[PDB]
Amino acid sequence: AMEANIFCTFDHKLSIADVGKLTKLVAAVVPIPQRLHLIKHYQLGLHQFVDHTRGYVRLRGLLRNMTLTLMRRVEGNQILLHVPTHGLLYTVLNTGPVTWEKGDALCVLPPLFENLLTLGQWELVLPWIVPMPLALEINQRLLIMGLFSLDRSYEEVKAAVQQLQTITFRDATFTIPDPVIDQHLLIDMKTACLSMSMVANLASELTMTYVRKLALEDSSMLLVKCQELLMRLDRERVSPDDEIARLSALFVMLRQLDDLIREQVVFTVCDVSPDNKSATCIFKG
Amino acid sequence: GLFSLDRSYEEVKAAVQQLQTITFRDATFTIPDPVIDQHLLIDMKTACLSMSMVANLASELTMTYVRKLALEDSSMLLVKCQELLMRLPARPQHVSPDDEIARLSALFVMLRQLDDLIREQVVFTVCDVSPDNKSATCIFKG
Amino acid sequence: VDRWIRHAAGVERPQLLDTETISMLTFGSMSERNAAATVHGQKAACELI
Amino acid sequence: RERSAPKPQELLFGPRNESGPPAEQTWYADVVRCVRAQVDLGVEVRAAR
Amino acid sequence: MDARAVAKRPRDPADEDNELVTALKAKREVNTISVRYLYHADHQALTARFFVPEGLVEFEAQPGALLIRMETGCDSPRHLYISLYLLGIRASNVSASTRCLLESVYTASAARAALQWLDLGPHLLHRRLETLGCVKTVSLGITSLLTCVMRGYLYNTLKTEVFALMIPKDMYLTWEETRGRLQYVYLIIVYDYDGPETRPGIYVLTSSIAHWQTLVDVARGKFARERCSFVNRRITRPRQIPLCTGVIQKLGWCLADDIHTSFLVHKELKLSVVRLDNFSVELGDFREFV
Amino acid sequence: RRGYTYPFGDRGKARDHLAVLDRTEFDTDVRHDAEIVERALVSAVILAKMSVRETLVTAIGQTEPIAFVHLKDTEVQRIEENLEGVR
Amino acid sequence: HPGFALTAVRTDTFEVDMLLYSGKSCTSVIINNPIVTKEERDISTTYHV
Repeated sequence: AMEANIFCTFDHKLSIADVGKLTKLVAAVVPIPQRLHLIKHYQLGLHQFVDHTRGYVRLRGLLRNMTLTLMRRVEGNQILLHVPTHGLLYTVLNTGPVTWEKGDALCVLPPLFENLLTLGQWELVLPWIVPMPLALEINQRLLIMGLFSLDRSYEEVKAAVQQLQTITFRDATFTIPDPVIDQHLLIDMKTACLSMSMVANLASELTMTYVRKLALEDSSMLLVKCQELLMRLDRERVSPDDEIARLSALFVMLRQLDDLIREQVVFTVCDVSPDNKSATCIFKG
Repeated sequence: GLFSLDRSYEEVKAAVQQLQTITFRDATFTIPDPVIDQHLLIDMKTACLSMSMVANLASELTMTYVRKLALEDSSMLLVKCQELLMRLPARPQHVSPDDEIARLSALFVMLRQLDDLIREQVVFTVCDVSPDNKSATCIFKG
Repeated sequence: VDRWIRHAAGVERPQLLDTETISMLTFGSMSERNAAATVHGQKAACELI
Repeated sequence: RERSAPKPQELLFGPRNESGPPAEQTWYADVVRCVRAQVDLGVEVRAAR
Repeated sequence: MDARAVAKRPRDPADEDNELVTALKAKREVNTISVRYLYHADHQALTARFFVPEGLVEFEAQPGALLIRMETGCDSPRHLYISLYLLGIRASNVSASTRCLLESVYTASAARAALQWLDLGPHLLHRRLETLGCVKTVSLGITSLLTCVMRGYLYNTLKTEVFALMIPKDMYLTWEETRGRLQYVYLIIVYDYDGPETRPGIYVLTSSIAHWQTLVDVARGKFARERCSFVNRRITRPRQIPLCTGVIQKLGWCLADDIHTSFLVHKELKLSVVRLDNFSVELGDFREFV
Repeated sequence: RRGYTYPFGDRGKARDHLAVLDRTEFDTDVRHDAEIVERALVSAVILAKMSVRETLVTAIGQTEPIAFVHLKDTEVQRIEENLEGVR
Repeated sequence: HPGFALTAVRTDTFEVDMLLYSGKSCTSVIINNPIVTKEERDISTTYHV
């Protein structure tokens, strides 16, 4: 009896070298846009989304929605993909740039940097599998690096940017690409930075009005401390429709950041080979 | 809940009238009995605390990004964005990537605290639909 | 004095992090590298009394 | 009170850490009340920070 | 596909003969190895094997110990595997007498190294810890081997005995008078921001609440003083950028009637514990709250 | 304190010069001031040159000359005039 | 000559072949049939005998 699997057919002629290349990846995580029984090879990987005017954060948002699946068997005329289920253990390949340890929690990221299966115009772009603290560090460093975009003229800013790019994890050192290209920032990262700054600016002025009203009632002596902190901050430096608009804008700009703000674990590892390229881990979704 | 504080009673009624109605995905819904009480009060307190901490933590770079961007960019998004703000060459007065990293790290925790009170736990994730919208197949979680 | 003595004896000055110090104190480390070539066996190191 | 900070060796090996003074002290006090003249001499009290 | 194929109920995993028996029957060849029954073939729990030095294995000889992975900040061991009991030393929640007892128990170089590494760095405690699960085996030696489950019940080879989860009594926490029938158990680390340095509190909470927001509201009610301390440090001590007042991690579920009080014996010393008889592990990640 | 936070490309030699700077103090021997000052000044100039990442001397048996970094020329000559007046 | 002498000690390791004698039925061994324990992973399963 078989297990349930998803069939993928390549709409391109394959040489023996190509299929020999595919069977090397017999445990890699392949993202798929929809849970569908039969698919064409164009749907594999991230190549379908690649764009010139968009960058990392939009790819992160799209990867949030895609379905993760593991390549299970390679044959002529077709590929077998297995979609994992919550609570079971599976074998995955360490295609990322960093070695793993037992007990690590892994999360999936768009690739930052050998090429695989260059067909006529399509490439098998697999994502990065990375331990969670490294992903948090990468997200924060990239967001800050985009925040310095307007100040790039000065040498001090350039030195800070170069320091931000170079990141070291266990036994591995690598540099992440600068989200500024041709002295300009892509629209998605621009929206992210603008949202962060807008949330900060709006909160700064909105907070005091409600804090001073609510702290008088406070039975937990904490809101008075918040008021005092705001007063110190201020000393270091309206129609109801406008107030409603500002509150709604604060909350809508808050929602824009949830892709950057939080991330979810997909695998937790408990086995590693000396061959460490592969590991066995349980799936969480 | 937040607007109800210190606002006049009649304009509170008007705001509740305009806010309670929602248009989503080409349909109109209205919230029944939007009472303000202790249950909303605790959420208001946590929101105020989180906003205070966000305002305290945010670096000067974060605050000044929007102001600096408007000097050389121009878009509908930006002009609609800057209408909400209070109306007021150079180099950054202080550059310190380590401080920026730590500050952003704490600010993420505070933003999560603020986000949680409007977030609702996902119970189902759907990938199918009956073309009459009456039924769908979903994955259960939570 | 430390610099002069270390130069005379032919020894490099140690540098270690506190975490590395703790690990070395507890578990030990193989801090001495192998020679370029060995025609004889292991170093039967002599300890002086 | 004035001994130097322990090195990693003594923390890892050998005896326990030398205990400091207890946090709660014993004091004696004289209490003088004015509204009806009354002075209580030599009362024992416990003081903590 | 046909009607009889659809009607056919699925094969019983227990009435089909396994692969090795299939091959031996196919060739009709005998083998010395007993093959008819495969052990652990029907264990639904997921387990892993961990190596740990002799000094660290104490109170984890008995099954049911919670196993944590700690970061050393070094490349030579990189990670160490420690129990909740060892964290009992550092926690302010534990009483003086119990602290003295289980400090006298862990008088080994490896345990002291773990404590020095824990206190050495500038990070908060929870950033240095990763939870693995509960242990149920021991093979003693200069290097000991522990097998730990990370999803499932605790039981031996034939399921002839189910193991409990042991929590030291000072770390046990309840917030309801009458227990709900189903109980979820959480791990809490809470930081007190006094003058010199942060003193962490460590708890294991048993609660009927599964919703995150309600649980965090109850926790914020119970830990008001630490939140006040967090804000006070934020005011008095700028350029110190603290994060979090506490973290909450979910690990497991058990029935209220399974909860009992008991003691543990090691080198004729008695430690008192709370005992979750039919505990099954289900790990989450650390979620932080303010 | 300001040199600690600068994003230097090579933190090692920067930390060495920071150490020699922060160790400096005067021992109230009226004759010892000049050499202490010279040591502090050469370390500080090395740090400033690295920050602007202008080239710096490396020949053995030789040390970085003491001079102002990127200072306005007129202010430089005014400072020289003041120092001559002191002399 | 400095005013002191020193005695050196070193240990050498030789590789040798051992010879063993034991009497008839000097000990009895008690065994059972080998047992198979199954450990399952997605790509491959391992059986412990």
